[PDB]
Amino acid sequence: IQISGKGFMPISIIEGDQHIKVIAWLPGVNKEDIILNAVGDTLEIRAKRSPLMITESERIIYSEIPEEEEIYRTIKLPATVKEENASAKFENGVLSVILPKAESSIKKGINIE
Amino acid sequence: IQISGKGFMPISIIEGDQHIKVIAWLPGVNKEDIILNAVGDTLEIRAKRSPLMITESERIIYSEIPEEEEIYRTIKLPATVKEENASAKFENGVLSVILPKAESSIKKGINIE
Amino acid sequence: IQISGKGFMPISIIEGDQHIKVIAWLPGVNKEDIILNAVGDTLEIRAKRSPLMITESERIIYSEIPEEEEIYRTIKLPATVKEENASAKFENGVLSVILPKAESSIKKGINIE
Amino acid sequence: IQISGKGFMPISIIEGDQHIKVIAWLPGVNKEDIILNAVGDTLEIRAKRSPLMITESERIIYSEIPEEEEIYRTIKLPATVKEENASAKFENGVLSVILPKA
Amino acid sequence: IQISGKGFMPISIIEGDQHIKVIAWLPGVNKEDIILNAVGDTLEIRAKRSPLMITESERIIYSEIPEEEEIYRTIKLPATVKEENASAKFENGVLSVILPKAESSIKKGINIE
Amino acid sequence: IQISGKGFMPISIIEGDQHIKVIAWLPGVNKEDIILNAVGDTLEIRAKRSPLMITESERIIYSEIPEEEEIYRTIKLPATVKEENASAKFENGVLSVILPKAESSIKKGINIE
Repeated sequence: IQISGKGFMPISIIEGDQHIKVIAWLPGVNKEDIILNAVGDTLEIRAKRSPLMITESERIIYSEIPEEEEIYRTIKLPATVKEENASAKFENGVLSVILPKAESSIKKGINIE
Repeated sequence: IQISGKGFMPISIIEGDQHIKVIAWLPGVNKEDIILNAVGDTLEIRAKRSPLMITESERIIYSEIPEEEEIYRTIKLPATVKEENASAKFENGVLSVILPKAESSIKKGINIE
Repeated sequence: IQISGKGFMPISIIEGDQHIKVIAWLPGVNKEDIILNAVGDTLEIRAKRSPLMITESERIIYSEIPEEEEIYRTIKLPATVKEENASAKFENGVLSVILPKAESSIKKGINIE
Repeated sequence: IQISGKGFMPISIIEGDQHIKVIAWLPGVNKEDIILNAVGDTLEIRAKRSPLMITESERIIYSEIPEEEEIYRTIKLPATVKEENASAKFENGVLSVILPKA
Repeated sequence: IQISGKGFMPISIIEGDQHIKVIAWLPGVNKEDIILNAVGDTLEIRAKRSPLMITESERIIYSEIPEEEEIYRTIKLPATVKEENASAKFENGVLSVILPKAESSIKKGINIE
Repeated sequence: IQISGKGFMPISIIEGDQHIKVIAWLPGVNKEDIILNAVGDTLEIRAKRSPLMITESERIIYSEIPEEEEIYRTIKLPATVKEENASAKFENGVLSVILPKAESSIKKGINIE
């Protein structure tokens, strides 16, 4: 597999026998500012959060949180997933996207003596 | 100032003339599993998120997200704030706490004599 | 991608999400002296040039124009494309081919609002 | 002879006993977007290839072809030619020009 | 080829003219705790050994045997095999897998002229 | 291309427009001790030469020739070859095998506008 993008964005890939549950923390991002796309065995994520606005009377004295907004990731899945039958959920800034496996190896397996 | 605690939890301190706005990303943490306590000129927040549950049929293959649950911080504010008149907002795993500065903490402008 | 072609290659690869396009210059080559072959995600091109000759009566000052009696290209496309839906156009010594993406690279991603 | 201009435009000057046939590959340029001028013993070829414009949905991922539009040359012929009795041919982006010697 | 998994599990790949015999040591593993899944030109083994049970009076003073239970591998076969017509044997903690080669994988003989 | 094997066995690949004549010095190898097998776009030849026997009165004092007998080379040709129409020649310890290219001989044709 290969990951590509820009911006701090940890992701967790949970493979299954019928899907590949993927988790990714996206705090501060609205529900609509997420353009999610996918096809075959590759995932295309798009996201963006508004900048840290401050009033003229306010002032930033110490902040370790990044500031860049445009952030995305492009993962190349090993097998194909049914994008048409896929779903996703975004709660508490946590994007949980399900990728049902497509014409995957049936992995029927072999009988062992 | 001095920050102390455990885990991963970036925080941004936005000082103001009448209040101290603070931002902290708490993704995957339930709104109820957040203990907000403070008094005088010190802040302490304790948060915890449920473990990444996976079905027995599932299996993790690649996850960069940390796993430790119990995480908190202990910020030592420079001046005094009005905790009784404070507020907090937890949206998209983004805790926005407002700490109005105390009346005695504001710069007593005696002007020229 | 990887491309080896002995003939001069002033070539382009114009990726279109609805359908991929490709533009290269073969001035002086006839429409019949071109063999277009494509399948899956690979392109095979075979053309000619007929190198210039100098008459004994003529006193050719020089010949800056370079050409190979037999030119060729072998491009490995990144994604699949419909060989049957491909459309070749050879005008002004320029072969402008449009190889639609396999299934028009329509893709499919969740909205999550 | 002397060649002067801009861009990439190989030219082949085929001299003869009664004419000076010249060849020049001009792919992508239209037959009308070629201003051919000549007089005495000097040549001037002014051309321009349309830009590699793409639709808003399209995108360029790999193209070694140049991008400049306006291109021309200025060949100083050795002897005099009959510009009034000159002609040219533009087929397959190949501008085949003939100049009967004076 | 590439092998990937976790734990201790030596494997030996025995190529043949009509099959790809593979050997694998799974000591201490029951016959039922082995899900052997093969399709096309790949292999996977889902194994797990029970924990070393000890009586309350017993104590472990020296053991070089690993402790982790979850163990598996992912072998990438060079050619394709007929998994539907494949077999395997597991005797004395030795997994003997029989992988008949596919019709397209068999190499044709050439007589030396 | 990719060469793989064991021992010392220089090989020279002579590609052609209709075949890929290959040369390989196999001194001391009998004509019968040559296993020629190929299919698609790959070649494998297993050769072996008996050890230099010596009489009890003889003695080896200096020999830079290797000793291992089983030697072979598995080459992955860049294109497909018609193994059914292959030929081989072994003269002066030089195995010359002419393999007619299958893809090159078959060729392809598509309409262009």
